[PDB]
Amino acid sequence: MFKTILLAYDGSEHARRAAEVAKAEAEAHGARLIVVHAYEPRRRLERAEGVLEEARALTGVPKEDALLLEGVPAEAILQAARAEKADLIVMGTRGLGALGSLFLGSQSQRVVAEAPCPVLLVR
Amino acid sequence: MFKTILLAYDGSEHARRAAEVAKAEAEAHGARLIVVHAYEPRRRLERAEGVLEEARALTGVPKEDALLLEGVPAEAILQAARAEKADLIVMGTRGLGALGSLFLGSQSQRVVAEAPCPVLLVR
Amino acid sequence: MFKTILLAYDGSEHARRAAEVAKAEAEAHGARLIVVHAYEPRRRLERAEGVLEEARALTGVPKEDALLLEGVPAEAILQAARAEKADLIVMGTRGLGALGSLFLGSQSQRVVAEAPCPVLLVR
Amino acid sequence: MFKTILLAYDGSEHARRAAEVAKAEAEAHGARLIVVHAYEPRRRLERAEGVLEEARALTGVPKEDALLLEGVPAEAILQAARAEKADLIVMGTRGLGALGSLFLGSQSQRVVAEAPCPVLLVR
Ligand SMILES: Nc1ncnc2c1ncn2[C@@H]1O[C@H](COP(=O)(O)OP(=O)(O)OP(=O)(O)O)[C@@H](O)[C@H]1O
Ligand SMILES: Nc1ncnc2c1ncn2[C@@H]1O[C@H](COP(=O)(O)OP(=O)(O)OP(=O)(O)O)[C@@H](O)[C@H]1O
Ligand SMILES: Nc1ncnc2c1ncn2[C@@H]1O[C@H](COP(=O)(O)OP(=O)(O)OP(=O)(O)O)[C@@H](O)[C@H]1O
Ligand SMILES: Nc1ncnc2c1ncn2[C@@H]1O[C@H](COP(=O)(O)OP(=O)(O)OP(=O)(O)O)[C@@H](O)[C@H]1O
Ligand SMILES: [Mg+2]
Ligand SMILES: [Mg+2]
Ligand SMILES: [Mg+2]
Ligand SMILES: [Mg+2]
Ligand SMILES: [Mg+2]
Ligand SMILES: [Mg+2]
Repeated sequence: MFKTILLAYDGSEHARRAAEVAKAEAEAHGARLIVVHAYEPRRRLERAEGVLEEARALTGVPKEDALLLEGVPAEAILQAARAEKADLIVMGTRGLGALGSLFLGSQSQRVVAEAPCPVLLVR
Repeated sequence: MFKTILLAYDGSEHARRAAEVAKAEAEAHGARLIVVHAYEPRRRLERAEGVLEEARALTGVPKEDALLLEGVPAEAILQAARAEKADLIVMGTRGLGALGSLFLGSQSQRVVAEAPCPVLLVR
Repeated sequence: MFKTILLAYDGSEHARRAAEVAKAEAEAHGARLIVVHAYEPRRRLERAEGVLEEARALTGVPKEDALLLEGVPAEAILQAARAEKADLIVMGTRGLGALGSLFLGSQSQRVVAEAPCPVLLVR
Repeated sequence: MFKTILLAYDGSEHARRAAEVAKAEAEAHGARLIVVHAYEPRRRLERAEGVLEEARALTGVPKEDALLLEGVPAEAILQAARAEKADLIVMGTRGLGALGSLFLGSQSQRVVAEAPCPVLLVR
């Protein structure tokens, strides 16, 4: 079923929970896990690589499976999921931008609206 | 992690895909799977029990684990998930009411907004 | 600008507020106001005509401007708005189905996603 | 009804349409119109004041009625709407960040979810 799982990580507490869920799902399904962190339109790259290092720490994936991407997060996630033929995307319901006002974060709404596979939302 | 999984089933093609995902997740995690179908505010009960029989067929769960509920679907799902201490809710992104116009069905939006655990959305 | 306004009415308290806003907007803009109420897939027709009579009471529109429609509410609203060349749709943020759980009701989400003109959301 | 209208402007084509609608609504209702532009967490201030100058150009409001705010746009808009006792908020359905993937932009979703008054969404 799930041979390749993609974790979208933003370093938020929701995303740290998602990382634990993604690691467990990969272990249960005998799947390859890829973690991605997008940085938006250097210092930005430094901070971003730090966030991605934490996702790699929490999930244990190899270096070629931890990717820094650029752009609107959801667009970057979807591109990587298509490129890596992900069978599941795991991401938080909300992130760093949460105010409790949206029903689901804007990047998770975008991914759920265009996802090429199931999406596991972690609160 | 996932010791109890709840599948919300409406008999839609999205929900039949979700049933396959839910069965696989239960097998992978060694989890107890519960399937629920809500009927809205008899003939209604007959049709509803038929839909639930199909969810039971597709997942193989025992009778006490296939439940007919009443009410706004999402409210019924959430009540059952709390009562059964579900660790994962699996449901389709859309259902019988799909027009392609919503970003996610209204029952899946409600469940994601108030879920007591992660939600796996199956397209 | 706004020569034709369409009010979507479901008889909810939000829709009664919307009716007052729609009447005021029509008066301010010198616009023709149409009110519509959709009934879903007789007794159903009786109840529906009652709800529409109340919208007509609250807005003062003539009979040919108060319409009963059938179908998924949002689809019916959008069809009428295109047919009547509405320049503004006025409707509540929520309705009879409100649980406080959605960010906006499912019929208002559908109309905002496909509207042929601006939409005035009344809380 | 509408004695004070607030226009949320981001300089997008949707927001230029919204500015025209807001100006017409203020003229029709004999209302005071306030325009606001939020800049996010200098050059940023320069660009932001330029965007706000365009909103002032398009609507004709006086200087004390054209405001630069800081923060998550929707939070800034809502704060200003409460402070100015707005009776209507006018804003686009989408903005500079549009990919066509969301049902409504994330700032418009936030404002509609917490608005202290009706919200007129301009496509
Ligand atoms: N830059 C990013 N890189 C990778 N994943 C991201 C990124 N941003 C968000 N995500 C994923 O999306 C999930 C949901 O967060 P999202 O950004 O949608 O909501 P938010 O930050 O609460 O609100 P906003 O819509 O203002 O961003 C995060 O938990 C994470 O899994
Ligand atoms: N009556 C129900 N009982 C159990 N699960 C349901 C029920 N209705 C919906 N669901 C679950 O919700 C999922 C998403 O469907 P949802 O009903 O949210 O969208 P829709 O039918 O496309 O639109 P609408 O918001 O008009 O119902 C379905 O695939 C199913 O998993
Ligand atoms: N049958 C209908 N006919 C005309 N307008 C309707 C109808 N149903 C809803 N509306 C319009 O949509 C507005 C928002 O209500 P909506 O039905 O979207 O939300 P809800 O009833 O709170 O939730 P649900 O998504 O469960 O219906 C109502 O205030 C009304 O203006
Ligand atoms: N910085 C801002 N200042 C004032 N109004 C804004 C600002 N950003 C957005 N808006 C208002 O919100 C409307 C809708 O745009 P919104 O920012 O919600 O969607 P988007 O830019 O398409 O997507 P994203 O959710 O990625 O921002 C804009 O047309 C404008 O009226
Ligand atoms: Mg975010
Ligand atoms: Mg449905
Ligand atoms: Mg309703
Ligand atoms: Mg419904
Ligand atoms: Mg924007
Ligand atoms: Mg954003």
